[PDB]
Amino acid sequence: LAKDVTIIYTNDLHAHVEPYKVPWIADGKRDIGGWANITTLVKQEKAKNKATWFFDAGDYFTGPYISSLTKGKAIIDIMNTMPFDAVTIGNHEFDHGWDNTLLQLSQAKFPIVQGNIFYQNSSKSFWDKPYTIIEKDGVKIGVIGLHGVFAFNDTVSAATRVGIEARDEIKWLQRYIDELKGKVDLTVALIHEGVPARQSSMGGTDVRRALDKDIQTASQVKGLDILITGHAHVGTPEPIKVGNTLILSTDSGGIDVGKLVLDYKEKPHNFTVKNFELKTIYADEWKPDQQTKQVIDGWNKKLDEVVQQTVAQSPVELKRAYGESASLGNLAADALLAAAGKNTQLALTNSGGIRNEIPAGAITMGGVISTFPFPNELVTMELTGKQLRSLMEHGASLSNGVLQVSKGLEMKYDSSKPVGQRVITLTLNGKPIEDATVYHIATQSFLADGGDGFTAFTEGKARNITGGYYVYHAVVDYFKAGNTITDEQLNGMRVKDIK
Ligand SMILES: O=c1ccn([C@@H]2O[C@H](CO)[C@@H](O)[C@H]2O)c(=O)[nH]1
Ligand SMILES: [Cl-]
Ligand SMILES: [Fe+3]
Ligand SMILES: [Mn+2]
Repeated sequence: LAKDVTIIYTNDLHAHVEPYKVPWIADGKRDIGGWANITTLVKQEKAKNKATWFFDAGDYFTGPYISSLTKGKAIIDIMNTMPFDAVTIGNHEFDHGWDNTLLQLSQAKFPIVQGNIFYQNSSKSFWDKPYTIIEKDGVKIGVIGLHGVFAFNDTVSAATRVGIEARDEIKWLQRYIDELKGKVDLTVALIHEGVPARQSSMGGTDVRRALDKDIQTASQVKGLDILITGHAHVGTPEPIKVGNTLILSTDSGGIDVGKLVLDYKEKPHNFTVKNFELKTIYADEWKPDQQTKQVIDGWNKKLDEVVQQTVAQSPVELKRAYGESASLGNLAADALLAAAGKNTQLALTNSGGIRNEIPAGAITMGGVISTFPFPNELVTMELTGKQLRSLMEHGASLSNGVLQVSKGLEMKYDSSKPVGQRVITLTLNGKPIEDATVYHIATQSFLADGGDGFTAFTEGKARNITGGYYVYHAVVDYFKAGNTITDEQLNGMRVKDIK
């Protein structure tokens, strides 16, 4: 009666539907990922072994323009061609508003689980299905979907979650564990939680990211067999054992896919790990599933006319960094400053909002959208020097990366100092920022409402928001207005760790 039970999982796929280059993998010279390749991988596993499940821990939206320009519709369409047994809902599924979340995810032909997001001051749940039971070859797996409260408040834009909220994930996890006890062979939780992923062209040396939250979660509940996590984009080359729970994750974007083979016996109810592999997907090692590819191709054809348009050019690949300035952040802040105009003195934008490199050569509308994919609207406001400095300290804490800043603003911090005391110098046009002085600043609506823990933005006065005018429009308009990429945008270390 002993049975091979196989769990295959992804997380944080982020709309990377086609194979793509990653600067820190084979020096950006080898295609990785591709959802059509992942489909072949899973179909082949499911053909070999009946008791095979495919799960995803959220954040399949947001990234390459195919997601943003369709508000995620194309992503659900493509996912409908893939053999998912269950997924949960990550923060990025909310990027186009929670009404859009309901609208698009209603179209999914695979099960979606989410049991701890509620209407505020209500017992009513946001999603209809907190968990579900998926049985294959006499083996029943109960799968629970949850979002960390901290991560929900930290990374869902304020404007897209008005009137909804995540609630104590630990309380709901134990409740659902207890509700499933005696009804299933194995209990799995898909939990979207923790610190946000680093957004960087440099990979792992650019701000440490770990899975401490998930270890905490596992150690706070009893009776959970597997915790699949997403949100931090930190893969687990071996399962992390906490008590009797295995914690599993991937590096995100379809770079790798996890595969856990268990030996299971229902009679003496026991599972033991038989084999685990976190497999790097190299496009040239896989035949893409033709149906998945066809749906992707049909969507690209629809979008081509809009995205193909040339908006600029760059002599070099434009890069991003999470702990310091990089060219894409310098350009985005300069574009925001340019678009705000008038008396604006400086612009700030978040490192986590910059999602891809822009390759060298002709820059197209699609490339700009893939890099700056958020409906985050231009906001101008007045902040004191003291408030600006508090924002800089929050950035230097590296919990959510540093702010990227406009030309003229320079910030130096020391990451070896205690959080709260890391800013060394902060100057605008060579003069120190002064506590009581009032500065005219530009940013966007995600930061303006306190996104990423940047709370002092919410104290800004004389606030003005431009509806429908996003970071990517500002960037496009920057090149339309005559401006080009400058050497100081390319090499200027406006924000720098002097550790
Ligand atoms: O509207 C949004 C929502 C999220 N994010 C970014 O996405 C990261 C999570 O992947 C967050 O830390 C934040 O920087 C934005 O930039 N804008
Ligand atoms: Cl969390
Ligand atoms: Fe996330
Ligand atoms: Mn993610």
